[PDB]
Amino acid sequence: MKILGISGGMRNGSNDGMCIEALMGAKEMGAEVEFIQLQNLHIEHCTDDFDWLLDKMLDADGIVFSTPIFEKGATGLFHTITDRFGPRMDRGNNIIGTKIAEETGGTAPDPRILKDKVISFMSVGGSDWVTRTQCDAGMLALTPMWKVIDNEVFPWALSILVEDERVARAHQIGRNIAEAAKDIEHAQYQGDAGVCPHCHSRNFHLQDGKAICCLCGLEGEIHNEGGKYSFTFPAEQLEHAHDTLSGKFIHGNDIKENTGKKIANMQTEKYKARQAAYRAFITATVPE
Ligand SMILES: Cc1cc2nc3c(=O)[nH]c(=O)nc-3n(C[C@H](O)[C@H](O)[C@H](O)COP(=O)(O)O)c2cc1C
Ligand SMILES: O=c1cc(-c2ccc(O)cc2)oc2cc(O)cc(O)c12
Repeated sequence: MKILGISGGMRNGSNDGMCIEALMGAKEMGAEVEFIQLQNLHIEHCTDDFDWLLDKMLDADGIVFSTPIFEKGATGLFHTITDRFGPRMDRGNNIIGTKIAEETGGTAPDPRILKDKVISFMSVGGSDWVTRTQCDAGMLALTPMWKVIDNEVFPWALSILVEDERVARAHQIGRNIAEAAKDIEHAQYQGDAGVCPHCHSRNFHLQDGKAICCLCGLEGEIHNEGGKYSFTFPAEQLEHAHDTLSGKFIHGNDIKENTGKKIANMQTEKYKARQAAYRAFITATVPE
C-alpha cells in the first residue's frame, strides 16, 4: 500500500516533521511512502498545480495531511483545496456522472475518482486557538467521503519536534493510516469519539429548537448532563447527513432544481432590469 503525506507548513517546519514522522510509522507497517510539500505547489483560488496534486492523491491508498492552524482553523490554502475538490471529487456527482456516461455512450470518467480511500489529519497550532480546525479537516474528506482514521489537534506546538511523546503520537497516526489502508473496507475510525455520534464532531450551530452538527449536518439537540454534552437526533435524519450517499443525492437534486429556477429567473424582466440598474449605479475599482 502507498501512503501519501502532505504538509501545509513552511518548508522544514513542524508540520513537515509531524507528517514525515507519520510516514515513518507507515513504512514501519510496510507501506510505500511519498511526501508533498504544498509550499512548492502553485494553487489558485476557486473562482494550477492542483490537478497534479489531485492526481497524486488518487493513486494513494491512504493520505496523511498535516496543516498549520490559522485563526483557529486550517490555512486559507487548505480551504482553497477544499473548494477545489467540489467540482471533481464529490462522490455523489461522480457516481451519477459515471452512470450517465455508461448509459449515453459517454466516456467513462477516471475510475480512481470512485475508489474508497482513507485519510488522516493533524492540525498543529502555536497556542490553544484551535477550536475550528478539526471540522475544517473533516470538510475535505466529506466531499469524496474518504474514511477518516485520525483527525488530531496539537495546540502549543511551536516546539513540538522536541516533545517526544507528541512526536510519537504522530508516529502512531502513521501506523494507523497504513494498517487502515491494508483493508480499506474494514478500517475503522481511531480518533476522538466527540459529541456527534455520527460526525464525531464537537462543533455545533445552535438556535432555538435546533442544534446542527457543523461537519455532518444532522439537526438534533444538544444535552448538558452535569457539564457533559451529547447530541441526539431523529433517525430519519441519517437519510440527509452530508457524508452519506443518500444525503448527497438529496443535496445534489435540490441544486439542480434551484439552478433551473435561477436560469429561468434570469430571463425575466425583473431580473434583467434590476441587473441593468446595478451596472448603471457603480463600476468596480481596480488597481491600475
Ligand atoms: C496568520 C497566522 C495565524 C495563526 N493562527 C493560529 C491560531 O489561531 N491558533 C494557533 O495555535 N496557532 C496559530 N498560528 C501559528 C501556526 O499554527 C504555526 O506557526 C504553525 O503551526 C507553524 O508550522 P510550520 O512549522 O509547519 O510552519 C498562526 C500563524 C499564522 C502565521
Ligand atoms: O507564531 C505565531 C505567529 C503569529 C503571527 C502572525 C502574524 C503576525 O504579524 C504576528 C504573529 O500568530 C500566532 C498566533 C497563535 O495563536 C499562535 C502562534 O504561534 C502564532
